[PDB]
Amino acid sequence: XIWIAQELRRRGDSFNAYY
Amino acid sequence: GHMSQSNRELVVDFLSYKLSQKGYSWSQFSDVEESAVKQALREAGDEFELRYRRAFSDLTSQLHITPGTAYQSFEQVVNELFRDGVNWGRIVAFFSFGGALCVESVDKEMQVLVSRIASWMATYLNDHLEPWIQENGGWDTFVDLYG
Ligand SMILES: [Cl-]
Ligand SMILES: [Cl-]
Repeated sequence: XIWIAQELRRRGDSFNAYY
Repeated sequence: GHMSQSNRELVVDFLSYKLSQKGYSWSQFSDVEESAVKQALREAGDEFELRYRRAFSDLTSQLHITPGTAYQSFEQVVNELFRDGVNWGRIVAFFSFGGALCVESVDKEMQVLVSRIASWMATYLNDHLEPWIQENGGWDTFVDLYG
């Protein structure tokens, strides 16, 4: 995992916003 | 079909790229043998790693990965990641995650996991990501945005 999945979510979301 | 096959091939391309980038070779783990899509995905993956690699430096320890627990752990992570929706960034994180897990597995004497992870990635993409992808401009739009 939950913790890892949530790190990927926040970071994936940050990455998404950048592009 | 052509669709399912192309997604499996996209996974092979990304993982081979990532594995080779680290001194490994796809052929060492599987007998399964640049489009703008593959290029753009490799590029997005590298960008995600250049930004967050350090925080994701020890996945196998953080998740206590072992050949006997990899199957369920991988699925739980991916299910949570997309539990409330999908976006291109999360898809890139999904790929980077799988790629990083593959490298760590071989580095830590669990190379048998590379083929499994590749399949798990392709299966989840085809069954649970493809729909969102085709309803959101397809990979072509990903190329336009992250190309
Ligand atoms: Cl963290
Ligand atoms: Cl959440």
